[PDB]
Amino acid sequence: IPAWASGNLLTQAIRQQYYKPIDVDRMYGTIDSPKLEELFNKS
Amino acid sequence: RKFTIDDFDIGRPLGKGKFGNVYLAREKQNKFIMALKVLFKSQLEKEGVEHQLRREIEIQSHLRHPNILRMYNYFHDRKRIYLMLEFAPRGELYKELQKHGRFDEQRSATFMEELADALHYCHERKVIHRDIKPENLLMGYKGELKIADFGWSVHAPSLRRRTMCGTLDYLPPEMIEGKTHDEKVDLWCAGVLCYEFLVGMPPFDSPSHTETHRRIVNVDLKFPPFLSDGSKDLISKLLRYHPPQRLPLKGVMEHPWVKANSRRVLPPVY
Repeated sequence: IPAWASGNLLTQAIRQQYYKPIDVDRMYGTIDSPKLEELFNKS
Repeated sequence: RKFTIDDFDIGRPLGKGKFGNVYLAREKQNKFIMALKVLFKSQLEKEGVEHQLRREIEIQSHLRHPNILRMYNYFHDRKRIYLMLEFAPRGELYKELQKHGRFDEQRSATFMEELADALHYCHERKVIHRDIKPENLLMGYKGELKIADFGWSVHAPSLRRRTMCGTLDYLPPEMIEGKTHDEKVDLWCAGVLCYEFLVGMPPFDSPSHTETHRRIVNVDLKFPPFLSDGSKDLISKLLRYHPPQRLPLKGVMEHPWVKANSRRVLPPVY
């Protein structure tokens, strides 16, 4: 298990994220998504 | 313009599912921690659940509420579909309830206010959840409720529904009786949930499925002695045989017992 994903390094990271949320709507809600129609077809 | 598995550092598995696993992951560009649910395309197809999954994704990906687990985006490769989900640091609510046996009034009231607020956001969009129970809820950094699973959910713009769905102990009378149902089924499940939070067992628990159905349709509610009058008042108002008589979600949020006991905190927003 990577260091960042356990114990204290993880806890600290989680806390930081709660108090300093990123603009997810833009950061991920602005990125293209495959059409749901295409999900089971060629990638 | 879109995501691939190489865009994340996989940390460790969080859940073991039967269509795939969920992993704690970090998106590299932003070092943002989230959960990645991985589903196998051939298993989904073989099981015939493609349209079901499509519907779940369509619903969850368009909901934005602090007490509904967010689905940030999704992508797929040759063999897998990846759902990018909000990570709920405190995990499964059912594990917490099992560990404590039952929740105190503050905890329960707080969860009820959050549940009612999220369900109201859904109903305002004509989405009915239909499977509210502890197992479908996760908890945030400050313990905030997060509706996590929408497996039985439906967008029902008009037409009342006919499907029996949900979970035995939580089924409303109308589903058991074969009537059509509407969004008010979530009000009933919210009442069963409140009772189970405070008591640790659902109200109509019985040795057999026909005895449970019988207790539900007769609304055979027996409150244990330790419950407060306020909590029984709220539960009684939600567990009404007639759907139209059930306490509305705004009524749950405004209920004196919820106001007096809830310690709900809204998470910081960007």
